[PDB]
Amino acid sequence: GTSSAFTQVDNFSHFYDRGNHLVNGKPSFTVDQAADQLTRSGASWYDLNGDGVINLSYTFLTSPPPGYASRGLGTFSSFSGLQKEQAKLSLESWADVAKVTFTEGPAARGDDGHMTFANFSASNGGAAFAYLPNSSRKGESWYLINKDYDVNKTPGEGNYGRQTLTHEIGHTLGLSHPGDYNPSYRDAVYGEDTRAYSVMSYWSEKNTGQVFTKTGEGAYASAPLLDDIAAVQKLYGANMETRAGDTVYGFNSTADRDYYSATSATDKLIFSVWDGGGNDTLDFSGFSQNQKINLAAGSFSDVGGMTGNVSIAQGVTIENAIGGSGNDLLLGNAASNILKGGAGNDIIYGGGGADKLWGGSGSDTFVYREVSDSTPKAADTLMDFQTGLDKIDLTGITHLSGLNFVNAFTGQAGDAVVSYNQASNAGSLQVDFSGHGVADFLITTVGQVATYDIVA
Ligand SMILES: [Ca+2]
Ligand SMILES: [Ca+2]
Ligand SMILES: [Ca+2]
Ligand SMILES: [Ca+2]
Ligand SMILES: [Ca+2]
Ligand SMILES: [Ca+2]
Ligand SMILES: [Ca+2]
Ligand SMILES: [Ca+2]
Repeated sequence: GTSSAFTQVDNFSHFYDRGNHLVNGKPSFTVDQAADQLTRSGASWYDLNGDGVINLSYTFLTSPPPGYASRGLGTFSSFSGLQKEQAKLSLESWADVAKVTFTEGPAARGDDGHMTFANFSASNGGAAFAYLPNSSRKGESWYLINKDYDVNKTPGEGNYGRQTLTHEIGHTLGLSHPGDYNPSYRDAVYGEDTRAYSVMSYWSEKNTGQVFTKTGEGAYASAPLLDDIAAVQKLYGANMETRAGDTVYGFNSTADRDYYSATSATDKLIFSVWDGGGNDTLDFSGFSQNQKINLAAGSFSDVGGMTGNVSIAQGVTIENAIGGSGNDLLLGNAASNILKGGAGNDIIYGGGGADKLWGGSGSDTFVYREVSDSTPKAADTLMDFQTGLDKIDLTGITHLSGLNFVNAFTGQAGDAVVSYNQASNAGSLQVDFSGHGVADFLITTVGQVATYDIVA
């Protein structure tokens, strides 16, 4: 057995596991499998000029292109200023993650490729459509506007008009729909075909249990989500220059993207973090609901009252996380993390590396899963430890076998020594789990630690 605080971190660390099991009766695909599914056509742009990027131009067509009239698309019209502004934000969010660049202008000798954007009015065409880069209509995307369907007239961050642009641009870059697919989620090839994993899915995140809204519509990611990032980087390479300095996501954002910025306790965030380097933070300090924040690359978090709404892209290391006033779980990664629980009763898991952990006010618990979480050459520091209030939980290591508190190691497994260094106001807990007679585990505290602060 273990304590509940360990069970909670363990279950949350595994709650969104992918691969090797069944999800809704379907095979579960890992990010990499889903990225190959999204790229199964093998279509791509080519770096025709060898400059190292796919450099594409695009036009907002102002009149019907040749061939338009025989296509049965009904009345042509051009993008409005709002559609143009939103289209460029969607383009920017693909260019952020992969070595593709987009410059407005007509087709030209130095271009790798050219794209077009326009509206059509015949409902028969669906909400939007686009073509892949190996087609004769490569670059084209098309958007439905008519008396029955106005979603595309008003794209805005978080809404379906905005995701439709990001989705159709995804096709132009070479992305398929997660499946071949009237059609419903029941036709999906793998369980993670929903709008929690890819903007290329049509199926509500409610299929896979995430909660973004009360209805399972209409809050939508504006920018490429975890599987989209991996799929597009597989085709074109990762854009490592993006956000390569220290970056904060969430409240107090320095990411400079509308979909990464929270300003209000009521904001609905749906995003996957792509970040190229530096010492970075997820700052979720502005919310009051209970949160679960996971800093593992590829993992999901339940943010701001929602679940499964924030993730970190494969290949990204995010160092720090700040919770809000709710009762939170904060899980670190293999790097040295700063984890800050804030108000409420929080459970912090540092994982690998020397972490600096802040419980904030309330009764906070610091959770340990492996001896390697906090070792004498790389020990956590519990920066605001409150003796008789906070808990150090070792139960995921001891499985409830307990510790024997001693003044020095005796060669028995489970011997532990807690000391307080008056000179530096530094507590320490050293534990010899193996029983070799020397500490194999060490946590330092700011303030004292007592035997009754330790759960084992
Ligand atoms: Ca090029
Ligand atoms: Ca960064
Ligand atoms: Ca980083
Ligand atoms: Ca908190
Ligand atoms: Ca860590
Ligand atoms: Ca706290
Ligand atoms: Ca505390
Ligand atoms: Ca650690």
